[PDB]
Amino acid sequence: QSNRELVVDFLSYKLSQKGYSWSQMAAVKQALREAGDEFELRYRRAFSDLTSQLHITPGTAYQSFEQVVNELFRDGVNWGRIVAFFSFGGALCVESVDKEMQVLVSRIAAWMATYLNDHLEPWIQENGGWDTFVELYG
Amino acid sequence: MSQSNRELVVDFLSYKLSQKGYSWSQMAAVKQALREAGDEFELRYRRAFSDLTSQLHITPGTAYQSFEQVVNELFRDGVNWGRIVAFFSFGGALCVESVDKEMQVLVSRIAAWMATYLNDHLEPWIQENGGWDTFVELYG
Ligand SMILES: CN(C)CC[C@H](CSc1ccccc1)Nc1ccc(S(=O)(=O)NC(=O)c2ccc(N3CCN(Cc4cccc(-c5ccccc5)c4)CC3)cc2)cc1[N+](=O)[O-]
Ligand SMILES: CN(C)CC[C@H](CSc1ccccc1)Nc1ccc(S(=O)(=O)NC(=O)c2ccc(N3CCN(Cc4cccc(-c5ccccc5)c4)CC3)cc2)cc1[N+](=O)[O-]
Ligand SMILES: [Cl-]
Repeated sequence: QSNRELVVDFLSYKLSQKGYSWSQMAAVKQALREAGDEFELRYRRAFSDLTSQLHITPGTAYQSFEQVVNELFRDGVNWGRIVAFFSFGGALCVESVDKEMQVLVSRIAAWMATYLNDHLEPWIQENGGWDTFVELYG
Repeated sequence: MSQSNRELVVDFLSYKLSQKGYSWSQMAAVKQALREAGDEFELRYRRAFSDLTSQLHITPGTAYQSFEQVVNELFRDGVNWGRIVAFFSFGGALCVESVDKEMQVLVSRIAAWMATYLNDHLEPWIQENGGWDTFVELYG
């Protein structure tokens, strides 16, 4: 419940500041958050290109999110392209709130979970899983 | 495994929104305001915080009664948001000390002590002072 989630969240944070972690799941979350910030800093110019090639409206269809993201994996999966996929989704959500349509955020989140579980999870499983991501780029 | 992936999506998106001054949900907004409050506390009161972190010696045997005895001291004169933040900072420093000393099992014990102390001793004041929602208003 509420108080428990607050405790876990705060402790995960304080631990992460010293390079430690609350749980394997927290370690994955924190590593992904961190890889995203670093991706966005290292590829700032390119980040812009990817995010200005999709305007989200309440009209845009999933199949169209899918074909943009497909362009990103035009070279097949690696961990960095997966991080880029998360950053792309994140930038979509931010633009949606900028444009006063935070109601789109939950749809984008569903789209991301769909793409992840359909296309990407089978690769992730084959490549050591998220725990392996943490070992490499955590 | 897709529940995991879903959780990951939400976590990442909550993070990116928070960086632009937005929030995934109210609970996410409290989470961020409390993290940031703890950072600012530890910065503004670093000397008292630092001394406290050099004075930490816990063992796998330490009991919840002892922890409750220590934070009772923090709250002797009353509860306020500030001391609640200090309580969280305290817990975090305990966990970091436990891991420093390779006592991983103490980490989940401490979490439960904190939740127990919050639910039992702090929740009434929190509810009577406007809920975490009011914390976010004041210090978010
Ligand atoms: C701990 N710290 C100090 C170090 C962390 C370290 C660096 S921080 C980072 C994070 C993510 C990616 C890259 C770097 N971490 C890291 C390092 C390496 C890998 S990795 O080796 O696995 N990957 C890459 O190095 C890599 C992956 C993707 C990259 N971009 C950059 C450009 N962007 C443009 C783009 C947009 C749209 C379409 C196309 C397109 C269309 C059609 C055809 C082709 C392309 C192209 C596409 C994706 C660029 C590099 C993965 C990770 N990591 O996961 O953390
Ligand atoms: C948004 N931004 C830009 C500004 C946010 C602003 C400042 S940032 C902050 C955060 C927390 C506390 C104080 C300041 N925010 C804020 C401001 C005011 C309040 S307030 O008016 O309500 N309160 C206090 O001002 C206040 C409360 C308690 C204070 N001290 C300092 C003395 N110190 C002794 C100590 C130190 C360390 C550990 C223990 C300890 C721990 C466990 C066991 C035994 C001992 C004991 C603990 C208690 C000191 C000040 C609460 C909050 N706020 O919630 O954010
Ligand atoms: Cl103690």
